[PDB]
Amino acid sequence: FETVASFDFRDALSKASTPVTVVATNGPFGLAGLTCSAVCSVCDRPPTVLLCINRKSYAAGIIKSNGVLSVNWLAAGQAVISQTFAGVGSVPMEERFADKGWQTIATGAPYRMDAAVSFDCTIANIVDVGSHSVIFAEVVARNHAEECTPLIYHRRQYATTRSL
Amino acid sequence: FETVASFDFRDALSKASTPVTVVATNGPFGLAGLTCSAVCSVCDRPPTVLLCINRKSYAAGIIKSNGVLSVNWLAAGQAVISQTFAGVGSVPMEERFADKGWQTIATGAPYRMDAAVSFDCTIANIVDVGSHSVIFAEVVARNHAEECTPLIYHRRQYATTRSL
Ligand SMILES: Cc1cc2nc3c(=O)[nH]c(=O)nc-3n(C[C@H](O)[C@@H](O)[C@@H](O)COP(=O)(O)OP(=O)(O)OC[C@H]3O[C@@H](n4cnc5c(N)ncnc54)[C@H](O)[C@@H]3O)c2cc1C
Ligand SMILES: Cc1cc2nc3c(=O)[nH]c(=O)nc-3n(C[C@H](O)[C@H](O)[C@H](O)COP(=O)(O)OP(=O)(O)OC[C@@H]3O[C@H](n4cnc5c(N)ncnc54)[C@H](O)[C@@H]3O)c2cc1C
Ligand SMILES: NC(=O)c1ccc[n+]([C@@H]2O[C@H](COP(=O)([O-])OP(=O)(O)OC[C@H]3O[C@@H](n4cnc5c(N)ncnc54)[C@H](O)[C@@H]3O)[C@@H](O)[C@@H]2O)c1
Ligand SMILES: NC(=O)c1ccc[n+]([C@H]2O[C@H](COP(=O)([O-])OP(=O)(O)OC[C@H]3O[C@@H](n4cnc5c(N)ncnc54)[C@H](O)[C@@H]3O)[C@@H](O)C2O)c1
Repeated sequence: FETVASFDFRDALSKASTPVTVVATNGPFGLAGLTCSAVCSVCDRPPTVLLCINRKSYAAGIIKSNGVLSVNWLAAGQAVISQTFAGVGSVPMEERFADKGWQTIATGAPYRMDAAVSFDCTIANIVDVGSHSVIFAEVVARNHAEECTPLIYHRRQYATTRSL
Repeated sequence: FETVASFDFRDALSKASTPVTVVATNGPFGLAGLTCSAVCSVCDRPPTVLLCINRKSYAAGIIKSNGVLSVNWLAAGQAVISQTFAGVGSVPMEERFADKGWQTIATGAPYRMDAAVSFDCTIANIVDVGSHSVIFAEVVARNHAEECTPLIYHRRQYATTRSL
């Protein structure tokens, strides 16, 4: 079989819906983070998530060298955080974390305490596939947030959820 | 660092949102499918997605031996399909594909033609983590899909999107 055109793969996926997260890290290689929707739960023992991130991202090599990361699922009111971490405004990495709502829990990675969900993690496995590194991380702590109406991304813009 | 309790991990994840897909297959080993939310896009060259499925399931066994599969991102009106393929109502595996919206495209896997996105795929690699196989699949065809607001899962209920 021949694979579909890269153009067709991306266009088709624009019609899917995803949550929006920020993946962040800190440690001796410095502070970095980026907006990521290619994230999912893998297994619950040991508890493990994965995230796929373009090796061309400035955050990629810093995350992999720090060895720890957080995954922060954003709430519907947090689209400006998603924009910041996607490179809009070109905010310097460190500056992205200036707001007091970013703290640490266990690893030293920045955790967004009012995200719908925030997992603090250590990297367990990295598999490089095409342009991206698929990073498997084990979850060592989490936040305890009240508001969790989701920020969603769909056909190239933000959305949230509705009943039905 | 100690990893969080399994119960605590599933708990937090209920507060995150996901898309809802059906993963299906057919071939020399038979017809099978199940509902899968742990799916994501990996890279666009070669166009590759991944999905995480428990190795204990009837469907996992057949998918892996057929070597081909489709991933079908469901639309907002299709919660009944998601329920069927999660085992709600105990519909026998092979009776699950009655509906005519299921057609063949390239590999012989059944593709849901009215799904928001339907990818027909060949398995490229499998990474085992805990109880799950993370299956990497290369996309060799797609449904050229009519417009569709997607099915989302959040807080143990189905939902769809709206605007901010
Ligand atoms: C909804 C959504 C979902 C997304 N999902 C994903 C995904 O799952 N995976 C993925 O890989 N991408 C994803 N992206 C893309 C991603 O967020 C970013 O890589 C992309 O947005 C590009 O980032 P950037 O413009 O910050 O460029 P980058 O070049 O990666 O980073 C720029 C930043 O690095 C910093 N920096 C760069 N160079 C230097 C230097 N020489 N010295 C000091 N600091 C420097 C700076 O402080 C600057 O602001 C997603 C984007 C959106 C909007
Ligand atoms: C919205 C939604 C999203 C879903 N997403 C996924 C997904 O991304 N991936 C996926 O694999 N399933 C997913 N499921 C589950 C899937 O659809 C089926 O429901 C699967 O065949 C479960 O059927 P069953 O519960 O009757 O298990 P069974 O009929 O009993 O099959 C065997 C059982 O699974 C077992 N088992 C279940 N969970 C674990 C575990 N975490 N570790 C070890 N053993 C386990 C046991 O080993 C036991 O024998 C999802 C379901 C819904 C409703
Ligand atoms: N990615 C998955 O394997 C997944 C996702 C949702 C539900 N299921 C399944 O749920 C069952 C029972 O009900 P429930 O309480 O989990 O619905 P639930 O929505 O209440 O459980 C919460 C969350 O756990 C996450 N997850 C990651 N690995 C998981 C795992 N091994 N088991 C359960 N969740 C996992 C999911 O994203 C899910 O939404 C199953 O027998 C089953 O196979 C599995
Ligand atoms: N997985 C990723 O790397 C990923 C995911 C989303 C967006 N992006 C990127 O998205 C931008 C805008 O995204 P968009 O949805 O608005 O429009 P888009 O038409 O460029 O992409 C549409 C969808 O295709 C998928 N996708 C796009 N590029 C991919 C890649 N290189 N590898 C794997 N999947 C990919 C994603 O699911 C994305 O949402 C960028 O400038 C950018 O680098 C990358």
